[PDB]
Order: sequence, then C-alpha cells, then structure tokens
Amino acid sequence: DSGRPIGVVPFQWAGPGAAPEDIGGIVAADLRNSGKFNPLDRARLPQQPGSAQEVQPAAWSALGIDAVVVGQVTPNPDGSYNVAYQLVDTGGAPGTVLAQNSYKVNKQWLRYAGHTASDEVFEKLTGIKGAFRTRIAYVVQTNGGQFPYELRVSDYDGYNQFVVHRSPQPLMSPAWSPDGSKLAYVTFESGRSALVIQTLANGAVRQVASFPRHNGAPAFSPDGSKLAFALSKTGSLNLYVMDLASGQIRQVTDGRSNNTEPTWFPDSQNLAFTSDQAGRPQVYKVNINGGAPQRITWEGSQNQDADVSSDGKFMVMVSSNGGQQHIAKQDLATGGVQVLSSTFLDETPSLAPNGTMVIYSSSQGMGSVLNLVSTDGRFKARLPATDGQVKFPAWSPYL
Amino acid sequence: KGDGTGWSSERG
Ligand SMILES: [Ca+2]
Ligand code: NA
Repeated sequence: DSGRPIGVVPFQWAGPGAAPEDIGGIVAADLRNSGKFNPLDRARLPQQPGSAQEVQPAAWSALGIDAVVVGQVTPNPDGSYNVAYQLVDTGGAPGTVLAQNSYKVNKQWLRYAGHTASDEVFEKLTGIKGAFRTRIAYVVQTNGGQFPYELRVSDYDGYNQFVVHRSPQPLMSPAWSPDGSKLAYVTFESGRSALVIQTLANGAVRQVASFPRHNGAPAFSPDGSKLAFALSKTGSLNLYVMDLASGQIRQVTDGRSNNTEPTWFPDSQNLAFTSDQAGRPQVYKVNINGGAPQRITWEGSQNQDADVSSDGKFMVMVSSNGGQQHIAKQDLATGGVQVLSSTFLDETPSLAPNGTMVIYSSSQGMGSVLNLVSTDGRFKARLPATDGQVKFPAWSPYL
Repeated sequence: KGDGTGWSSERG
C-alpha cells in the first residue's frame, strides 16, 4: 500500500547559515519515488540524530520504523564538501550500522552525493540495484522561435538539465546507447525525417539513415551492437536493424501493415514492437532473424509503445482498458496486466534500469509534462516543470 | 511532419 516505513533525518550541517543542499531531502524523495519506501515526514521525527550513536532505537521502533538514515555535511577550505551517511538498524540489531559511506564532492555534485546515499541505502534494504544516479533524455518544445525543439537531458528527477541539440524542426524519440554515451533520435532538420546518433560528450553526430519517407523510433540493443528502428519506404512502417560496427542494415519485418516502436529483450535478439495489422495497435514480438511475429497483448483494445524490463520479466506500455488510455504493466511470464497511471493522455513510458520506475508524458492543457510512477503503482508524481512542452522521455541505463 | 499512422508516438 504505502512503502516500507523509514526515517530519514535532515543531515547535520556544520556552517554558514543553511546547508547548500538538503541531502536528506534528496534521500527521502528518491526512496519515496521507487514506491518501496514511505519516508516519515520530517516534521513527525522523534529525534534529529546527527550520527550513528545519537539514534534512539526505541523512538523509531515505536513508530514501525526499523531503519534510520542519518548523515553529515561539512565544508572544505577547498570549496568542496564532505558528505556522509550512516544507515542504522532500529529493528533486530538496534543501533547497528548496516551501511555507511563518505564523499568529497564539489558543490555541483551535491545532488549526486545525495543520490549515491539513496542508491546505497536502497540496495542494502531491498537487494535491488539503485537507479537514482541515472538520467533521462526528452524533447522540449520551447517558446523560442528559431530553435523551438530542444533535445535535453537531466537527472531522472528533473534537476540538472542541459541541452544536447536545438532544432528549427521537430525532434522525436530519443534513445540511449547501453553505455549511456550516445543518444539516437529522429530529426526533421532537413525538411525530411532522419535518424542520427549523437555522442553526448562531444556533440559529434553520426548519420544513420535517411531513406525516402519515414525514418524513426530508435532502440539500441542491450549488448551494444545494434540499432533497431522503423522505416516506411516500402510503403508502411517496418522494422530494420543496423549493425553498428559495419553500417549494414537488415529488414526484420515485411508486412503491408505498420510496424514501429521497437524495444529490445535482454538477449539482443528479439524485439517487441507495435503493429496495426490487427486494426487497433497491439504489441507484437519477433526475432531479428526472421519468423513471424507473434501477438503478445490480448488485454484491452489497444496496446502500443512498449518498454521491456532489463531482466525481461515484464513490459510497460500505453494501454486502452476500460475505455481509456494509461500506462500499464504486462508480466511477460504470467500475462497479467496492471494499470499504473491515472493521468490524462499518457504516452511514451520508459523504465528505469532497475525496473522500479516509469517516466512518461501526460497531457496538461495545450502542453505536455513529465510524470513518474512507481512500477508497483504506489507512488505517483509530476516532475518539476519547465519552459515549454515535454515529450518523449527516455530513461538511461545505469551510469 | 510525422510517420503517417495517426496512432503512433510519432504521428505529428
Ligand atoms: Ca517507445
Ligand atoms: Na537530481
């Protein structure tokens, strides 16, 4: 129902006025974001302990809380900062340190230091790899006239955004390479649609495909050797795969129907995609070495835009169920579907590399904004807003 | 500017 109760104490700050960042706020919000933890409200804390020994287990047990996060933040002549946390047991081992660490970071990595604490605590208590130091990429339509579309990247939680690319035409569907160093996207900069790959550090741009008609929807294979995308030069959209070492392209689908929005399975062999071949969009699957695709979505009237988990256990998608469209999960072994979001005009979902969260676009006014839903359905939140309309969120791999 | 499906993430 609500996530496992946990106490996050405001981190101890030694110095000038107020701390430069609320490290324990970051740690609380992250843990809340995963759906897994219900951090006790800061106002409701029984004690603001500043280290592992200043923690009173009784106080915490009494509230159903078996772990407390405390930390410290100190400054360094060098303009840098020391950030430390201790995860203390208040359950079976009252007063025991379960995890702890120490960083030296510049002010600009304070959020990062909070996210490292989050990741470490998260993983110790759940045994699941933390995803709080991973980013998202998306397209923003701004109010600027000349370059209204802006391929951007930020931290999964909205902070620290930067611009990768500005365009006078539209940009669509960004995709991360599995090492997180490149993004693939559709650009219309030419007058026509084209698929490029951009190195983030560099800005270097590799041209991938520009055939007649349509070129879109990229997905990098998990092993890093391929790029799947859709092309409609035959007459309808069909799936193609490119060998990145050679530049060589295969046709994966043939079909008078439209086949688009490829997504990989963990084996870099199979893809799930969307096809209208059955009328209203449905999710299908196919091997890149051929064979016929198989439908895999029988729940609801329409299912499109899939994202398969990194372990291949499930998939998220845009689904029309009970007469409307939301983000929903399909257990790939059992077959069950769960509706996750409850906002309006839910599009483009993307999974976090540990499968605990989904980022998606939703409709608000004449504009788009970004939403985050835990994969268990418990936690829903809108991200900080920005200066224009936001579409096409892509969650990065671990970084 | 789109893929000309009317259904996809990439229509317009
Ligand atoms: Ca997609
Ligand atoms: Na952040």
